[PDB]
Amino acid sequence: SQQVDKIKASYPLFLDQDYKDMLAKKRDGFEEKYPQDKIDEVFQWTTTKEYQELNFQREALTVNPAKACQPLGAVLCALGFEKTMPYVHGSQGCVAYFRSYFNRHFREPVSCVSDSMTEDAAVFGGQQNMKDGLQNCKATYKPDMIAVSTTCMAEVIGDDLNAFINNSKKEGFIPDEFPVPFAHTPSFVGSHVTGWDNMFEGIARYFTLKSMDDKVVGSNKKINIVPGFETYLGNFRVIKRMLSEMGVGYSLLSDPEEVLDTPADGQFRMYAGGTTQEEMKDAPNALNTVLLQPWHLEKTKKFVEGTWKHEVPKLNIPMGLDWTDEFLMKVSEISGQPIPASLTKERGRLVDMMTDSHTWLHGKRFALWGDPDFVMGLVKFLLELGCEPVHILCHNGNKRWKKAVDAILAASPYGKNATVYIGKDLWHLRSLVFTDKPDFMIGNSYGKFIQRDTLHKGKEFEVPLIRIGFPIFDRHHLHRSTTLGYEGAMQILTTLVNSILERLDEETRGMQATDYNHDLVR
Amino acid sequence: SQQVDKIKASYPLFLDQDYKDMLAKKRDGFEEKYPQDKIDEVFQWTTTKEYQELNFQREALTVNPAKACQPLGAVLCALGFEKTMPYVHGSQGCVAYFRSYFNRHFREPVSCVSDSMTEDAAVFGGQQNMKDGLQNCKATYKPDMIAVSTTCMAEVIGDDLNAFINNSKKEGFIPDEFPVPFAHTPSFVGSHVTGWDNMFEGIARYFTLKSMDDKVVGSNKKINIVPGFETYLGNFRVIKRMLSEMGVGYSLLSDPEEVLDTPADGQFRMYAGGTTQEEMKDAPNALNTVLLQPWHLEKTKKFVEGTWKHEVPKLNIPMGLDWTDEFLMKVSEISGQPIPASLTKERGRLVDMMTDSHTWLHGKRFALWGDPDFVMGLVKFLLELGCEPVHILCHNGNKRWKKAVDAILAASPYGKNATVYIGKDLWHLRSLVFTDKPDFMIGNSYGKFIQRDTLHKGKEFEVPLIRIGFPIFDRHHLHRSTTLGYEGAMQILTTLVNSILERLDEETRGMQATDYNHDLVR
Amino acid sequence: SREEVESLIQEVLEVYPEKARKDRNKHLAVNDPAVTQSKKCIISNKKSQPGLMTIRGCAYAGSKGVVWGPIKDMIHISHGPVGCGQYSRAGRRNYYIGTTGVNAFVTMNFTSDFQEKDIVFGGDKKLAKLIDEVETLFPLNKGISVQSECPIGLIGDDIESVSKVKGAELSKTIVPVRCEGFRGVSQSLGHHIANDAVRDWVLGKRDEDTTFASTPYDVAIIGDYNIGGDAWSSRILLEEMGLRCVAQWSGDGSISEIELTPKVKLNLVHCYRSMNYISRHMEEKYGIPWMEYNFFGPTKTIESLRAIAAKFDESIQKKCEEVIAKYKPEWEAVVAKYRPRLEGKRVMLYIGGLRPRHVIGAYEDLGMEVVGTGYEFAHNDDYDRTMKEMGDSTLLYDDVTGYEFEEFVKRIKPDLIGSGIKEKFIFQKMGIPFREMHSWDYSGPYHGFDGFAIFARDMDMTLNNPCWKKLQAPWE
Amino acid sequence: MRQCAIYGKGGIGKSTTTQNLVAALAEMGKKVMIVGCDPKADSTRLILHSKAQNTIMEMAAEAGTVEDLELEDVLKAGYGGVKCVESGGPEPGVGCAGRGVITAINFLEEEGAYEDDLDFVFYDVGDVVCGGFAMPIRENKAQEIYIVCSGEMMAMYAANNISKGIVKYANSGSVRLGGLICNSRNTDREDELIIALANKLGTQMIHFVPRDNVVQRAEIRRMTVIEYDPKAKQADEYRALARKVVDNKLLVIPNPITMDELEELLM
Ligand SMILES: Nc1ncnc2c1ncn2[C@@H]1O[C@H](COP(=O)(O)OP(=O)(O)OP(=O)(O)O)[C@@H](O)[C@H]1O
Ligand code: CFM
Ligand code: CLF
Ligand code: SF4
Ligand SMILES: [Ca+2]
Ligand SMILES: [Ca+2]
Ligand SMILES: [Mg+2]
Repeated sequence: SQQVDKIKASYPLFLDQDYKDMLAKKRDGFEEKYPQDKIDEVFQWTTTKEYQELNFQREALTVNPAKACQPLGAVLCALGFEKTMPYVHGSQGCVAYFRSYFNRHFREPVSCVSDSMTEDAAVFGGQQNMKDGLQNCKATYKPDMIAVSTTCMAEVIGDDLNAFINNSKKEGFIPDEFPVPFAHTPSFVGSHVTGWDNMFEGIARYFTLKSMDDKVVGSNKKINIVPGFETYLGNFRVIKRMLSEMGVGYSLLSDPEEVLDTPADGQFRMYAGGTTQEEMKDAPNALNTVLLQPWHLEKTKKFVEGTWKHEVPKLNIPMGLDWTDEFLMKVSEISGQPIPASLTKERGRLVDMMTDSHTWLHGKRFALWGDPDFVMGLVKFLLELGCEPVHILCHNGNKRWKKAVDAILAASPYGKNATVYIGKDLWHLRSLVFTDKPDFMIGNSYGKFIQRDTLHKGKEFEVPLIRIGFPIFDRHHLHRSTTLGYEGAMQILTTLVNSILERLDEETRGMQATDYNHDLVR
Repeated sequence: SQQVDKIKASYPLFLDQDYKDMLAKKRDGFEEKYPQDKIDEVFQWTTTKEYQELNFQREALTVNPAKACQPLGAVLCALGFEKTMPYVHGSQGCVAYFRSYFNRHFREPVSCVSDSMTEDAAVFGGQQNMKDGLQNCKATYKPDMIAVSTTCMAEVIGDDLNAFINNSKKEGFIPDEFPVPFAHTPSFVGSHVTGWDNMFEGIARYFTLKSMDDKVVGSNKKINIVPGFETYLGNFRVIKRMLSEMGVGYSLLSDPEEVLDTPADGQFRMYAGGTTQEEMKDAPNALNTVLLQPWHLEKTKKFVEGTWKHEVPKLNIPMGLDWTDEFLMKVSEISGQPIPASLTKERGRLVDMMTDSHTWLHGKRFALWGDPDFVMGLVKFLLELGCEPVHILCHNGNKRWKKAVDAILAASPYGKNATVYIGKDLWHLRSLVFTDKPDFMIGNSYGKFIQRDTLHKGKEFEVPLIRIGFPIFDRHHLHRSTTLGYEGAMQILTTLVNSILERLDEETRGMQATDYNHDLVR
Repeated sequence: SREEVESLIQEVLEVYPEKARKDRNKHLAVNDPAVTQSKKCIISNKKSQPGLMTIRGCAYAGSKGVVWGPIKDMIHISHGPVGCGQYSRAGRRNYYIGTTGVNAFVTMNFTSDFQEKDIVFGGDKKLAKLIDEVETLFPLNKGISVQSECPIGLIGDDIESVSKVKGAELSKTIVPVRCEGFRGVSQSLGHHIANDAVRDWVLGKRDEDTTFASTPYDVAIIGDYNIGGDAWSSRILLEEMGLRCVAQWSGDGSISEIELTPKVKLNLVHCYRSMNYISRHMEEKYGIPWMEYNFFGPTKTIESLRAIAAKFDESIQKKCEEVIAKYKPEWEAVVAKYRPRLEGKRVMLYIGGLRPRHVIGAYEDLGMEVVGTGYEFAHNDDYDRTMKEMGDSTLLYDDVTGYEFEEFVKRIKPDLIGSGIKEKFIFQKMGIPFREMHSWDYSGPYHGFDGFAIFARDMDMTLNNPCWKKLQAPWE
Repeated sequence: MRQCAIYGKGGIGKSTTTQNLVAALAEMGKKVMIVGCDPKADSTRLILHSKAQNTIMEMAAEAGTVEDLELEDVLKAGYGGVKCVESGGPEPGVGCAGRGVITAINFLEEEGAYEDDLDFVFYDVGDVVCGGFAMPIRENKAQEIYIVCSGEMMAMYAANNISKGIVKYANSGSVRLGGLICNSRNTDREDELIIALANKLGTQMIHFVPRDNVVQRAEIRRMTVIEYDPKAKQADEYRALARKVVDNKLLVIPNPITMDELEELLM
């Protein structure tokens, strides 16, 4: 029942004895459910080392990924270029998912469209939807640019996007000069991060391949900045702020920041900010191109170094302390501008928080996961703070990557007790945290369940989940923080020391039991 | 016992059965402790409505304040003026506490000195120590200025700081031109916030009173900004950023920011940043002075309006959404500069987070406390978000204040279920969260115990503590965040929605019990 | 409000190049409370025009999304690449009871993770090893539904055969469900494909088994996915009316519960578009009458509470009334509290194939008048049930597109609007109160009596929340 | 470096006619490569000497992923320094061959199989069934297409049918039908009849290839006619086809004809 002035929702309502009764009668009645005994048993089982080997001997089934397909990573890339339209060649449900997904994370408008390829499409190929779709979309939402993407649907049938696009042009559906970059984005290959590469590079070329002859290396004396798949706006902003406060000329190729954060003031804005084509067009003239996350921008580098002839820096993702000074130092080597006293202070302010927080963080064993650049980044900074990165999982990582990381771990004494994991899904990490238990986990909302499962075993075995990465659906407005450079590192640190401090407060908040260690100050 | 590779500290160690045994023998053996029965009883008692009336009928004993003395608020004011020395006339242990305290919060160095007034001081007054002390300190730590304060000891014995200072000058201990402002700071009167007024105004005079004859109102066309007792550096920075990005001239009179955040890079800095005397000297030539927290800067206003002849604005602390547009609008009214499109965006971005997070925050009943401006601020913004500010306590508040807050509550319907409390200490609020239970508390680390006490009663009665204010000892680096204006409001909000979301995730993570409402996305 | 919608429509549809122009102009028409078919007034269930910002899903969203996913004691394998699965892990809020990972596997996501090679060489060979790896890593799994994606439909794999072999081998039911994205216009085919998929591998198994006792009251709730608990919020009333709730299709469902539907005396169907197909085979093959009901708000639930009653004996009927009397004071109380706030306030909706017509009654009771609706995958028979539930000038859309919807919203100027996540934000930026309808915006049950309570409260916290008045900055 | 894709109705003579054309082209001292874009995997069997070597897709299967393969593993030199690679594929009635063609081509290009060596690159394309088997003719793949045909009503329907599909990639791209290559099945008036179709098409009949059983002697012996019997009659013929291709400058946009005009020709 429900009483007016104290309305019980999802949680208190089914707890009421009246409802519990119901569910019991349903369960004992028509569910033919196993007895808790064996349920507890099978659980008790999965949480063991015996189950783990079984688990890992796995080769065809996958339970709970840490990855997504390429089309999703393409769409985010496109959102970055000013007034462009994420256009996905193929089915419409995907675009419906790609959208719904990016919504729950950023909690703002996600525009994207699709040629809706029906059954006939697979059979006859998809020429008219591409032809019309380019027209309809371009006519309805009035983009300045449309960047074509594709689902498995188009990949298998092997629709030539290129040809398909050009016919539509010649056939008279869209102004021949209308920018319409493309890339084949095989959802069944690589991952979402890969899409971003293919999608980006596609555009890097559309504006430069033909006009390569008249561009000089370092004509505008600026520094190109290639993001890659990045979902924390705080990071886009922070990287722009530093270069900017350095008096460094730069050009951020693919910048989501305005569009994924259009103010709620009464006017809806399908587009905002973004990288100008004229800007992407003029890219070659820069001094050099920088790739923030190079481990999923491997095809970009091939182009930039190859067609633009840029002497691309061997830099790591700007995370933690060291990698950041290295990032700035190199920018300093290139733009010509000094590392501002401003930035140097910031650095020292970060090292201050480290010396100041070092006690609590020292020795904390973690399990963590995410994209190849992120994890390689996070892990690093974890060694800097002096934590043991026990279990490091990266579902979309590769061999050359894994090795690179191991080595980063071979360097510090805090890392020699950690193992890397690639091509292994979440369900594997569920085991890792049971057989060799962490302190905490550092991942997305999906790690909410590995957390729960550890608690069912025992409060003493529960592994709290610190949410850094993507997605993050069970929390609000985290997408606005930063994980790159000094700024974003001030936060990572606080998030943990206070993540630890909180647990200690909970483990010790028992009256006349654990409260003696309830220090007022820590 | 302790095993080398798994050293158990304070909390795990005494949990060991070997230690539990010990404590039991101590207890049953020489403590002559009451039987848990009556202990549980007396507790059960205190947690009642019967005990509450008894509690509130209280009129001589005080249990766990929400204020500090004046000298502490003076010292912080001083830290603000460039190269000055918080100088406290009186006992030496006072400053030893003033320091230790400001450490635990900011967790950086806190320099302050004292004329160690020994017993003889009380008996013969305190002339030499003031004389010498001014010399020694000025000679050792080499200030540019020393702002004298006073512990209980000088107040009663009524040492005239003024005279005492001038003798030392004439008597030749310190350069007659050496800046040495002063202010009697009766710890037994008002509160710490009050000290900040007396201390500030003191200085506002030292550099103006005599020179009033040649200054013109609005000669430099700038806007004075008097912060008041503020301990979140993020707030000093954010207020400077806005005016600054408006192209508005200003002068932050009393600016701790650099000094309370000196980079650890190998060089210790007793001083940094701060407001220049030449700046404080020129103050009157501004267009107008703004007081960010009028409720403890009442003596400043009297001076500024009186001596400087400034038409001081009737603004409230810039907190939440409405009180910020009002702050900016008025600044726009004065400076001449318009509200930048930049700031307007920011605003809309905040309203976006509100519409986006409104569901979770709607209706959440809170209990809160802090300084008069803070609470008046926070409360306000809580109504904006649509939460019921049930119990509002302010230990150092007054009548004119209380009834200004009530009225702010009379306006919104979400405020018709809340009561104000002034001159009431924490131990009173321990009762209020028991008789009429919140959702959460919003205060300092001292509210860590009201939290614990609610849990001992029942997990379903526990009131989680959200730490906003001062002190904050059980956590690290929060001092860097912001609570003023849009920026600092983006945070307040996230900190609650996610404070709520977290609890819902804890209340609901019981497998096959409450985990059904464990939505992946919220 | 007469020939304006027409001046509205023909203006919104003005921008559409003639290929799409003729088409869309037929998906949105003015509602005459009187027609009983739309072959004359409006058209639904046709192909979507390219690059137009549709919200429509695919056949998969129908099979792994709405129908199968919801079976807690089974493990639904998202056969195909690694994107579909992950995107819908815990997307739908169909609640359930159990030990996830051990006994239940719904908030979980199993995928065959197709790689480059799997596509080239095709892969039932992988699907099989994968159907094994479950039986061994998840013993309490009580059957396996293999939801196909697009690749499988092109490559041409016999996921139908393997499921017979592995399963005939592992002595466990395995449903070779075909839900290829490239199939059908909307998600609709997914349902029809699911329904049938069920009468074939699951439903027809307990046929020569009579160790069960049909009571003149036994029934099953079909088409209540239990979003938020709506299935429990309704299974409570029926049972409190004396009927015996035996099954529940998709929503804390049991594979066995689905297998006992053939033995019941009546099939109660809330969601017509999803299980309408099956309910007919349910009645031809087995001969079990079914009916449509509506548990949104007082007047609807109250009403329905009696319709299901009359299909039985007077006995249950007097008992029914007792239930209605019981909640009468509670729901009356709600209205007295909230109708005052919602009165007059108009609302605009957009959903799938049920709520568009089924929530209006819940509104009537609160005094919010609905001035616009639409479906994304319903058919004429679904609109056949709408025209009546609506007013006269009312504008209706079917697979409405960004431009189409957004301009109506901009013009009709609603106080409150209800649609999905993809849309939740577009209007929350135009300062128009938005309340998710699909996921109930993560809010409590709306079906039944207890549900109505939360609903009447959820429209109030959003619609009248303080946020809205703070949109345009003072200086402007 | 030119890239020509050779098409046709299977079972008319794509592989021999190509492997013999490049054998000849090798003879002329050219740097040539043969990409085998066919599931059968016999596009190189005559230049390398065996049933077939390790193909891309088959090979990439062993390494788990194609990105794990190395050009070194699929690319093998053969006769006259001719490089060869196979696309690979599944077996009759399973998987997707049209994909392999894509996967294999993307791989070669991706791994820079093109960048530093060749004069000619020949894609031996199987059945033009779907999207994938058109891969050899997009931008940056092949610019010249040489459809192979005969004097059979169905051999031409195909020559016609194929070129039709080409206009799709020819209009939007730069790929062009260079000409038809006739392997006389020794049908009557087969000679000019083809020349007829090459005209109603808008191309030329590059050259006419005899029916000389020296091709089976070479085929069954695991080698090309040019290495088998250098002076044999059809050894030179295949040399002529090579010389004509090298010097060919005629590349047009096909003009399909209709069944009616088609059967008219024969009739
Ligand atoms: N010059 C020729 N005269 C007569 N028959 C020939 C000649 N050249 C090849 N053949 C015969 O053609 C048959 C197939 O030849 P080839 O290998 O060219 O096949 P194909 O159709 O191109 O292969 P695929 O279509 O499978 O790629 C063999 O039986 C072969 O003996
Ligand atoms: S949009 Fe129901 S025909 Fe289907 S997921 Fe929702 S209005 Fe669906 S009632 Fe239903 S439980 Fe749903 S809300 Fe028929 S199941 S394809 Mo999106
Ligand atoms: S209709 Fe292939 S991996 Fe899955 S989201 Fe696609 S790009 Fe990515 Fe429906 S069955 Fe699935 S969501 Fe067919 S493919 Fe879309
Ligand atoms: S016809 Fe082509 S794209 Fe289709 S399954 Fe066969 S090889 Fe693949
Ligand atoms: Ca938003
Ligand atoms: Ca510090
Ligand atoms: Mg061949």
